[PDB]
Amino acid sequence: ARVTVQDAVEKIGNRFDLVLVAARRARQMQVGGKDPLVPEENDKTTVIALREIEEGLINNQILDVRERQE
Amino acid sequence: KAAKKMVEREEAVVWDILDEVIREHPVLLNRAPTLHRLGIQAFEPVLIE
Amino acid sequence: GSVTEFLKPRLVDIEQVSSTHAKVTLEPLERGFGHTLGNALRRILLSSMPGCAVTEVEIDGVLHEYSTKEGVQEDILEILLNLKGLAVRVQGKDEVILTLNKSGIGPVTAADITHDGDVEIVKPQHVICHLTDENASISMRIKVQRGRGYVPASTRPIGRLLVDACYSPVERIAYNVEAARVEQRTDLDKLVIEMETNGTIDPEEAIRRAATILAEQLEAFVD
Amino acid sequence: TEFLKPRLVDIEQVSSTHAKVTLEPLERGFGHTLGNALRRILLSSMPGCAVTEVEIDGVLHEYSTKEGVQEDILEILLNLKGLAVRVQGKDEVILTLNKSGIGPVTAADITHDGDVEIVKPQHVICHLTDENASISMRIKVQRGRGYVPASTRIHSEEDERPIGRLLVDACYSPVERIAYNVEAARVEQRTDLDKLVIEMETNGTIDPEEAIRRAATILAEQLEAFVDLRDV
Amino acid sequence: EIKELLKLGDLPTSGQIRLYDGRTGEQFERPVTVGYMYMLKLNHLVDDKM
Amino acid sequence: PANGEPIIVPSQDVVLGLYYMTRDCVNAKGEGMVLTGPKEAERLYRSGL
Amino acid sequence: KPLVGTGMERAVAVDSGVTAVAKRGGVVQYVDASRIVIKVNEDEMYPGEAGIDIYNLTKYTRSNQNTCINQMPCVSLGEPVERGDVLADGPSTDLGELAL
Repeated sequence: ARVTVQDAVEKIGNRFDLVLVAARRARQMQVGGKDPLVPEENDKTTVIALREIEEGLINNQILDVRERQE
Repeated sequence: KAAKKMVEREEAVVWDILDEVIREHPVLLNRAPTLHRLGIQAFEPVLIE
Repeated sequence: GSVTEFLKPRLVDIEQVSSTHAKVTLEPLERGFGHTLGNALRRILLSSMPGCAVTEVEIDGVLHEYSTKEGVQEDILEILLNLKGLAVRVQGKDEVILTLNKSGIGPVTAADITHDGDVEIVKPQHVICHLTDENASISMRIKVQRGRGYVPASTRPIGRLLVDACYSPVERIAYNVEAARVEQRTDLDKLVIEMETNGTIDPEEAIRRAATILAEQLEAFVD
Repeated sequence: TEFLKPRLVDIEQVSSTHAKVTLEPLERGFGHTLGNALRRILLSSMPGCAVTEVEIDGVLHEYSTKEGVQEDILEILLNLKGLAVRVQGKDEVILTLNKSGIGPVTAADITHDGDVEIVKPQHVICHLTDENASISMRIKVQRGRGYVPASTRIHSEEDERPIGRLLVDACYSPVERIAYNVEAARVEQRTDLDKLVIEMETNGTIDPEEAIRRAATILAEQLEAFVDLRDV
Repeated sequence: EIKELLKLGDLPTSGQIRLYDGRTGEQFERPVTVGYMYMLKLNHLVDDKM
Repeated sequence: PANGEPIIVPSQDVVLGLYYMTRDCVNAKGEGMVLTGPKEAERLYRSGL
Repeated sequence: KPLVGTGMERAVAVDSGVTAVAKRGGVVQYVDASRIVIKVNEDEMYPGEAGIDIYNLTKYTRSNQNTCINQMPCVSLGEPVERGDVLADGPSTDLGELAL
């Protein structure tokens, strides 16, 4: 359950890198290759990804780092 | 085809599936004269009879 | 189905906010019964619930309602106000007079009340009035009585000053009827009671007492 | 420390369909609590016995007419929808209304049955306007609750193969209007006690005592959930 | 004349009676208007649109 | 988007409710007593005192 | 009914074709939800024919807006009726008064 994304835009600026980063993270989570980090609590991949971004465990830099590790 | 027939007959199991889908899936409400950008806003649906 | 069986709350989940709050949601209930239950229980809790509270006071140095006490920067109205919010519970004893003979510097906490066996203060750290670093002293006698609801002073020699006693343990009842769902039926109502208490009794026990009172009232009629 | 318990004192019946009770010893305020709760319960949930189905001899649907009657089949079904009847031993029964000859066809003309009883026989269903004309219909009454519309009743079709069967909208709700009053009862050794006076207008099926007992029973039984919340 | 016809019965002359809230069970403050208004049913039905 | 003012202004019925509810009558029931906070005020209001 | 009309509702119903109206006064001889038979008064009848007026009502036929126009009788058996009086209330009419 989520309401707003104000903390998300505070964490990731431009409110557009937020959408793209959340989209890519949700895409990895959705196709059955990867697994989530924040404990899922009945939400969907989109809101879970936004939860991750808002809490501060993922961004474009961290996403690219985890990608280049693989 | 079986899924299509089950939905068409509107079985009682489909409702739980729909309530699972609706949970986090915004829908864009939009009035006819959308003069300005606040005439298309995305809400979260709540099933109503 | 027959015309005798009605939907009953099969999922109820109380959530208490860490001291005395409680959000009780009991759903599903048949159409339009949430309002009935909420109204009856809220009115019982807010109008008729046995309890005890401070009714009147007698101050040795103060006799007129609007008076100034030498040393306590807070006014008499403030003292009666703080006493109004004091939360107390009493055993089988119905009436008891406490005294608060205190002198010093720090705040006049409720814990300074003379100890008794039949009287228990759920908030000893409650503030009654402040004091200054002076020989000024505070000496008063409060009267605690057992009642049923709320009775302001306007409803009702010494001379003593009166206080609006609040015997009802509850402090805020606001139910909400939210639309619920069960199978294809979706007009069912779901009750969301919200309660706060003064600490004498937990909200769940308050709801139990309210239900007991109402059911006892609906005893002769039921078959 | 405890409140007096209310007990019925009179069932004063100004008319057959109009009644007044008097839950009496009521204590402080409850008057309004019990009055509102009982009014809401009575208007919502009561066992009614309104007509459900009708099968007319030579009618294929509820939008045509029948020769010899000055009312459409739709008007006949509307009139029957308000029929007030009381069934005792069964939750669903079938009646049989046969008539031949000019004049009104009152509910009195329904075939008599041992358990069923028509509350107001004057109730007019249709009017024959031809000497060599007759009406022969089978009424299917059943006991339900609330208000179930005809379209939603037919969901699985319950094997409704016959086309001569017409479904009317069920209206299982004997009470038509309920209003409560609160007045200071003059008991001797007490300051002021409230007395509740519930005035109800049924359609004749339910006796007032039974209705009030039913409402009190439902409110008390449903309140058992709160008597022990028991955490989750 | 409306006042005269209202008073011919026993309804209040002002035209506003005191309504009790259906759910709460407690009186509405400031007595409220009630009367028999003639209402149509325009043919912009919902199931023609949805 | 056009001006820095909100667009969620309570419009026509909520506003009347608040206006009627945030007002003063020179002499109404129970004028001039002292309360122990908003909770006491609500409790007094519901009971009609 | 219009419980508060404007006194100008009978004309709308009568003058528009739907409401139907007795062409000649007389006494009702047979009323059925499909047809009405009126026995014209001897004074209103021509010498040649022995006229009885048969009004065939319309029962649930579709109108151009898909609403259902339906004419029911509003005169009981054996009731007098005069010239230009309402016999069969049309759609959205009540005893000859427009009821929208």
